[PDB]
Amino acid sequence: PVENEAVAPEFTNRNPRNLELLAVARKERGWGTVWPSREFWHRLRVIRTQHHIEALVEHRNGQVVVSASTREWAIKKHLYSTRNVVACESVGRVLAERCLEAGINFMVYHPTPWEAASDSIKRLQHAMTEGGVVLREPRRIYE
Amino acid sequence: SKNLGGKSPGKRFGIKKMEGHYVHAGNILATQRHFRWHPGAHVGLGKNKCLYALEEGVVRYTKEVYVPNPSNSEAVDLVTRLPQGAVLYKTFVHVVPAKPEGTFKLVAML
Amino acid sequence: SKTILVKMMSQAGTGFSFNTKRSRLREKLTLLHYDPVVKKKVLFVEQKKIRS
Amino acid sequence: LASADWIAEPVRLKLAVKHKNRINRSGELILTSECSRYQFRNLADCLQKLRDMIAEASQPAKEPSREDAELRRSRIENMNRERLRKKRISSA
Amino acid sequence: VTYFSSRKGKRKTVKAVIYRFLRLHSGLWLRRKAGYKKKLWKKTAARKRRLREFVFCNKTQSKLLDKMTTSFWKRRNWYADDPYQKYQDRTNLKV
Amino acid sequence: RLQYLIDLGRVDPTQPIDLTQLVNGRGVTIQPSKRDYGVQLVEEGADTF
Amino acid sequence: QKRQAREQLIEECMAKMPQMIENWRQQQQERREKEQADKDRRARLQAE
Amino acid sequence: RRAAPLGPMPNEDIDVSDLERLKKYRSFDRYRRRAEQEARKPHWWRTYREHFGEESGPKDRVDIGLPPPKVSRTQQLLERKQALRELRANVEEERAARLQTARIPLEAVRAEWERTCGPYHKQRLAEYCGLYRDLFHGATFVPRVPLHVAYAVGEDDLMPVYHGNEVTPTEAAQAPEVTYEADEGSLWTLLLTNLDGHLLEPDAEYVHWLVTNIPGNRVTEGQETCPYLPPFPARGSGFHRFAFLLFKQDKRIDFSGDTRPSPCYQLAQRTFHTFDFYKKHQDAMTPAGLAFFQCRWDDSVTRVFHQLLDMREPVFEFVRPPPYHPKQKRFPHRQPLRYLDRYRDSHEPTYGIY
RNA sequence: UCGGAGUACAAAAAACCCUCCGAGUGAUUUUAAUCUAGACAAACCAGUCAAAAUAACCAUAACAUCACUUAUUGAUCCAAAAU
Ligand SMILES: [Mg+2]
Ligand SMILES: [Mg+2]
Ligand SMILES: [Mg+2]
Ligand SMILES: [Mg+2]
Ligand SMILES: [Mg+2]
Ligand SMILES: [Mg+2]
Repeated sequence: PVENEAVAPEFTNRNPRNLELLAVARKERGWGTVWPSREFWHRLRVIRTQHHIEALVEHRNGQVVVSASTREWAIKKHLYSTRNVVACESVGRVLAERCLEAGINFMVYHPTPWEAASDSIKRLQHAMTEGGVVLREPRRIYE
Repeated sequence: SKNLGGKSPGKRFGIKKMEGHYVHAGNILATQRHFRWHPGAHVGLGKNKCLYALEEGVVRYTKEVYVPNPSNSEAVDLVTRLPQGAVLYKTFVHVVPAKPEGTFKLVAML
Repeated sequence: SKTILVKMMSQAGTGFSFNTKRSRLREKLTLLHYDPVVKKKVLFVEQKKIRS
Repeated sequence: LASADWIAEPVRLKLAVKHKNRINRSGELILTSECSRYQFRNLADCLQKLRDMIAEASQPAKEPSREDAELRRSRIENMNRERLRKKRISSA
Repeated sequence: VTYFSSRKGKRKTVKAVIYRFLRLHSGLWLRRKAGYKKKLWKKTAARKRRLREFVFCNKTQSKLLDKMTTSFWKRRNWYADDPYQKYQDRTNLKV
Repeated sequence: RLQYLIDLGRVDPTQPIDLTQLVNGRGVTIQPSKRDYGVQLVEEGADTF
Repeated sequence: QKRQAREQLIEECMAKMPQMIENWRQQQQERREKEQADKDRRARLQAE
Repeated sequence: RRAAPLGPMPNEDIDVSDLERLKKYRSFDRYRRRAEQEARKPHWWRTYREHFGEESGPKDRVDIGLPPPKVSRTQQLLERKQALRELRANVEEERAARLQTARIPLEAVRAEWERTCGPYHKQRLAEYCGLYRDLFHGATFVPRVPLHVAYAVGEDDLMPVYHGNEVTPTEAAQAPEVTYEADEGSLWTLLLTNLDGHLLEPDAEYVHWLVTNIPGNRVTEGQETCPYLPPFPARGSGFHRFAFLLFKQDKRIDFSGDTRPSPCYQLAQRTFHTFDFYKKHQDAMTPAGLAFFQCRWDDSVTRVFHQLLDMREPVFEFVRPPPYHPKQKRFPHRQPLRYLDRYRDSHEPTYGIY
């Protein structure tokens, strides 16, 4: 036979993103007595410090994947008055572009009910939606 | 006499599975009356506050921090009344997964 | 104060009767239930009185 | 499939259009039944599924409606690769 | 239970066994849950499903039913369109 | 069971075969007072018949 | 005939359904508004 | 019985007495910050971090990379300060910040990101996606130089390849362009490799492209070692990762053992170990550039399998383990009638003697 | 007859004509479906949970809530309803 045709019957895929992009990876279901719910692959984390605005995309391991902060000089010479709603818009648009560059298109955002009615977080979600990142991750296959 | 109704059998509330025990999906890990063990990773919660394993694997018991639901008014009020150096700690039940999610097998060569 | 047990029949044309406790001094009851033969959200009315 | 002379030419090309995942490198369409223990029932299932494939490719009114529940991820990721696709610099 | 009858001298059976029990050919006995027709408005949906479920009988009950049942009901039966015909036999029993 | 009876010569295919010659070849036993109505063909040996 | 009568009753009662739903919802809404307006009128009369 | 704790209690630092004098936080967000700060410390009791795969915890990362650029901190700080003062000096900036209508040039933001912290961000994406784990194991590098890969679909359509992107093989059927800024004083090596997709060996990787001794920016004028090959994932197992690595080499090095022929379609010949290959020439090459993309199966994979490599195309399937069942009991007690259906082999009536 | 606390101090169980609280239901709408892995508990009868899978609705939308929530309840047969 042809030498090249030899193949293992079981294929080993060492990429950790394969199961997540195929949506058959294990989410960490449970908890419920604590908050936020840890059932996600990627989570949007918005820290609104009295000076700066810092957004993160976190995996369930606790590692940070991509972050957009106003502590960065690259944004910092481009915006004015680091605290604003406009600063939150800059953070949201920059992180949406970085998520498109990093290939992550789905995440779970779990805001506090007083942060949900805020002006900056609502239009930051608007900038994330217009940026092309769809929140509220798809359901697991055979969950 | 004066005191009546003191006869009632136990509800058998307690701990069922220990650390190191191998469980499958759906096994009740513990049952409880008030919140004594909290559910952690891969451990579900039934409406009678029982803890049941969501995935097949090994049970672990762990101490971590308590960050309650903001919709729970008494809990968030207890958070508000804590001093600045204090953090809440509670115990949790987890199931580390043993089996992988799946495997890739060659079904047909075309 | 006493309650009454009332039988509720479907308005989707299919026969389905389910029993509900309702307070005696209240009026005739009308709810929105689920019919497992129509698989739709069906308006139900109070039809008969069974148990006190 | 190319020498299957009991079907018309548009049906023959449409079976290659839709069912190319079942086509062997030598042009062989391969169909497989597993369900029943009885191979007579397996062959009857094979001919029933073959009639299902032929009828579909033979009907010009088939619009091929696709379910969205398994394709929302594909549509969103298709639009999202089309976002980075949009830059226009001539090459090669 | 009449172990020796006065007319025929045979072993009789109790019809209260037959009127509510079903015997499979593996020795297993099938029965209904108690109270499935009583107070449906008061019980939950999961409890209603649990009472609507068929259940099996264990060893001591199954031997009691076999002792109170004559040998007519332990025969092999081939009914037309029997739903329990698929459940008559036992398979993959490694004991 | 039918192919076993025919291959062992309990019943023959040269003569038309019915429940009478099946009972005569002892392939099936019918108890009418147990309210059997006859013999049903079942498809266990359809591949090797 | 029984099956066709059942199907005709099902389709006849399903052709009248959303208008019945909206009429019952509107009736309950005006009941709530009437109770709330009666309480507001009683409060406005008792405040003076 | 009481035992002694092995280390400090969490709440033993604050004083129990005189609770009114101790300052309180009144914010659930302040508790969220404090608890997420507390959860990251290595406590002496059993933790979630110990049990749920922290990937060996603290790891001594061996750095195999270019030196970081030496930029004067005081001069950098003063020029940033003066730029900020001239930015707050304007009144129209105040107007645009107040009236919720202001836009930023995201292209210039991307350029300054690529110059400033893009290396560290691409390093943490490579650490997250496990590029270092399956190529250099514990060794890691900072992707110092900017690197741009682009695929020419047609006349004007040009599909970029950034870190962690997703490119269909129809876009990647042809050879890409590679852009990076360098003067003519150094030598470069570009290597596109498929980390997952080897059929026989799970620990090995494929070469999809390799060019060596690149004079500066000009990739085409460099000597061609291994031909470009289109991406071929499996139909079942999707999302293979393809990585472009750029190495800076000082001397001009020629390979007699790593040279691949002109058509070179044999996957036995196309078998790579990047660890051993960097072990062979550690003294010359230092990795400086990296860009990797995910890639799934499409219809264009079939022609690469059949016409180019002369293959019957393998098709895989994601098969879950069978569901667990207990040991079957002879007399089940309080169990449904469907309990026999769990242990029934096939749903076909079998007659042993009838 | 059923539940809560101590007796029974730390998994479960554990009695007395032992000491104290109760329960034989109210209020509101969020009117709370079908199917099926695996379990707790138990002499039996009973009782409890329940992931996945369908349908309903944000178009990838299943815990009725509160009153210490735990108890708020009754087996066959037989009667009336009639699906
Ligand atoms: Mg007691
Ligand atoms: Mg007792
Ligand atoms: Mg017989
Ligand atoms: Mg500085
Ligand atoms: Mg037990
Ligand atoms: Mg479910």
